[PDB]
Amino acid sequence: CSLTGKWTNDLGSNMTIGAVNSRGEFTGTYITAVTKESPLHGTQNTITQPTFGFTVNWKFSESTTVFTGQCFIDRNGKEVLKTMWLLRSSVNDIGDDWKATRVGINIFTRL
Amino acid sequence: KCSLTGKWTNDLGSNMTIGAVNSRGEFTGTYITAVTATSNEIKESPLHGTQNTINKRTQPTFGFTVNWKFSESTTVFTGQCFIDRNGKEVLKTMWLLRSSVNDIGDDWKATRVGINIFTRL
Amino acid sequence: CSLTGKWTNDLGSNMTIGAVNSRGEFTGTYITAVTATSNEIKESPLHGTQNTINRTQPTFGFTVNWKFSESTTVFTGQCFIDRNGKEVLKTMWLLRSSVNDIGDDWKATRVGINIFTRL
Amino acid sequence: KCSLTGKWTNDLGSNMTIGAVNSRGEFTGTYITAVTATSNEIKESPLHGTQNTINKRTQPTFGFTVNWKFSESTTVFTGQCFIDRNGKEVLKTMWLLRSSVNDIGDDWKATRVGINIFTRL
Ligand SMILES: *[C@@H]1O[C@H](CO)[C@@H](O[C@@H]2O[C@H](CO)[C@@H](O)[C@H](O)[C@H]2NC(C)=O)[C@H](O)[C@H]1NC(C)=O
Ligand SMILES: CC1(C)CC(NC(=O)CCCCC[C@@H]2SC[C@@H]3NC(=O)N[C@@H]32)CC(C)(C)N1O
Ligand SMILES: CC1(C)CC(NC(=O)CCCCC[C@@H]2SC[C@@H]3NC(=O)N[C@@H]32)CC(C)(C)N1O
Ligand SMILES: CC1(C)CC(NC(=O)CCCCC[C@@H]2SC[C@@H]3NC(=O)N[C@@H]32)CC(C)(C)N1O
Ligand SMILES: CC1(C)CC(NC(=O)CCCCC[C@@H]2SC[C@@H]3NC(=O)N[C@@H]32)CC(C)(C)N1O
Ligand SMILES: *[C@@H]1O[C@H](CO)[C@@H](O)[C@H](O)[C@H]1NC(C)=O
Ligand SMILES: *[C@@H]1O[C@H](CO)[C@@H](O)[C@H](O)[C@H]1NC(C)=O
Ligand SMILES: *[C@@H]1O[C@H](CO)[C@@H](O)[C@H](O)[C@H]1NC(C)=O
Ligand code: NA
Ligand code: NA
Ligand code: NA
Ligand code: NA
Ligand SMILES: [Zn+2]
Ligand SMILES: [Zn+2]
Ligand SMILES: [Zn+2]
Ligand SMILES: [Zn+2]
Repeated sequence: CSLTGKWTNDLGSNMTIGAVNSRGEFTGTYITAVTKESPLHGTQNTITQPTFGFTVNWKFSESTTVFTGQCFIDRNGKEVLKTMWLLRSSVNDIGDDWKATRVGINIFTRL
Repeated sequence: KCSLTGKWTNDLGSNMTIGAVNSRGEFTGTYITAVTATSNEIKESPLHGTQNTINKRTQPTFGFTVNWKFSESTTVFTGQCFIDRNGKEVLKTMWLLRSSVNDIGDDWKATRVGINIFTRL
Repeated sequence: CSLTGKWTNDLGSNMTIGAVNSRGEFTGTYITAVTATSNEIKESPLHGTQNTINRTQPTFGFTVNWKFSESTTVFTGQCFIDRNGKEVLKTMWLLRSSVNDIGDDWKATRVGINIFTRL
Repeated sequence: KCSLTGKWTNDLGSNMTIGAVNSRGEFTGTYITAVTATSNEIKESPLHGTQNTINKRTQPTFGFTVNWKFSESTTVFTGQCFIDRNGKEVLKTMWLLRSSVNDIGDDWKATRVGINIFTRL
């Protein structure tokens, strides 16, 4: 169960994760189906079914999304990425901060 | 302007140091949490994240991952670099703390959520 | 898309939502299919309200008062209709664990989703 | 010893009043939000929740829904009643704000999250 490869989630978004170095660091591109491509950066815990997390630095909005989850192996043997994300929006005054963070899930399978 | 480069501390007492943010918003840093839950020892862990460059906002959004060096878990933060009314820089963040579970059926319980406020140290 | 009825979620949990009165208030029971405690699962009550402002697909929220654990879970979502006319309860929940000292609060809340269909 | 009955105020400046908590831990009350993002005039809204009764812990957990009367949204709070070193009662809570979207395809963006700290008013 390694994050490298092409992934697709329930919303139809695509994700491509490059190589994961010894420290667990990886890069990739994120193709969002709902709102376009944007780079992503994250690391995977090193110490089989590891936990991971990455940031998606969007290039068509001021927002930032972070994903985190675990690489599982289904009963049938397929790799499944079960993750949750926080989508931070850009507010002007810090008084509007209470409404800036959304939350949700995404399930990825090998594209 | 509010830049993440610097040394920060949050309401739990954890300390965070963020290096330089390059022309694309990518940065790296270390995280020294004040709290834990594992049987192992607390250790300065690396963090990798990015800062939004769209419009070069003076209060941009950001998000980074903390790859813990003593726990099997992973934590992701995201928030906004804010400038107070007095003029002090403050980070308003929310984090997800993914736990490691061997059963994919145990996945429903492997994600904690919380907040964190950061100021310069 | 009324909440009244019996529902089942992706985790295999069942919940029966009684009648929703004029103000949107409703009561019911929740039979969770999963737990990590050592205690035996036990049907627990739920109390929640439904938004009446204006709808075909209203937003709602309800608390589950667990009777076998010291914790508390709250759900909130929207009643949707599919392309095949099927009712779906898309929800997210916050699971509050009981901690000893307020200092241990940071690690007390879990988060997740649950999709419901009529049983 | 830490009961939710009484009038509370949060870090945002909002106020709520929690009536009586019965044997089963059920309770109702009122919530007057201090902030909002709709131009509709903020209108006092009812709330329904329940307190955990297992073991009658001095610091129980709780949750309640707030049925907004001036918006199509719903917010759920869950937390714990604490007694700090000083002796004051505090409510540590996290909330989900479910927005009303038209189609089920917009559902992914209909739930916000945050915290609130309440102290007796
Ligand atoms: C939710 O309800 C369904 C149906 O009412 C339950 O399904 C039954 O589960 C038992 C347990 O193994 C089986 O022996 C029955 O054959 C099932 N019946 C049907 C019609 O499927 C289900 O167990 C309930 N879930 C929980 C957690 O109680
Ligand atoms: C709510 C919304 C639309 C959020 C902001 N969206 C964007 O900027 C588009 C880029 C992010 C969308 C991808 C998310 S990310 C998690 C989820 N998982 C997945 O695969 N796609 C989705 C824009 C503003 C703030 C204006 N509004 O508010
Ligand atoms: C044991 C297990 C599964 C793992 C725990 N991981 C740790 O102990 C590593 C220490 C770093 C975490 C610090 C968090 S990170 C966000 C917040 N902000 C801050 O500064 N500290 C806290 C976690 C849990 C409780 C899930 N359990 O217990
Ligand atoms: C830490 C842990 C394992 C988690 C919590 N476990 C419980 O609360 C007991 C089981 C009842 C909760 C059912 C949830 S609710 C959302 C999800 N959706 C669904 O259908 N079931 C699940 C708290 C404590 C600390 C007791 N334990 O220990
Ligand atoms: C504008 C719209 C569609 C509706 C908004 N609904 C409202 O205006 C109704 C009242 C808001 C409740 C106040 C929250 S509740 C948790 C927190 N604790 C507290 O005391 N206040 C805040 C919501 C948003 C802006 C998301 N969307 O966009
Ligand atoms: C994802 O990849 C598949 C296969 O290449 C393609 O059919 C689909 O259109 C892609 N979706 C997006 C949003 O790029
Ligand atoms: C953070 O730094 C300050 C000053 O350098 C120090 O007093 C404090 O103990 C540090 N906290 C942690 C958790 O390392
Ligand atoms: C909450 O109560 C205080 C106490 O007087 C009051 O000043 C404040 O206006 C109240 N909040 C709102 C939103 O009315
Ligand atoms: Na504003
Ligand atoms: Na298990
Ligand atoms: Na403690
Ligand atoms: Na739409
Ligand atoms: Zn990059
Ligand atoms: Zn690294
Ligand atoms: Zn009850
Ligand atoms: Zn009511």
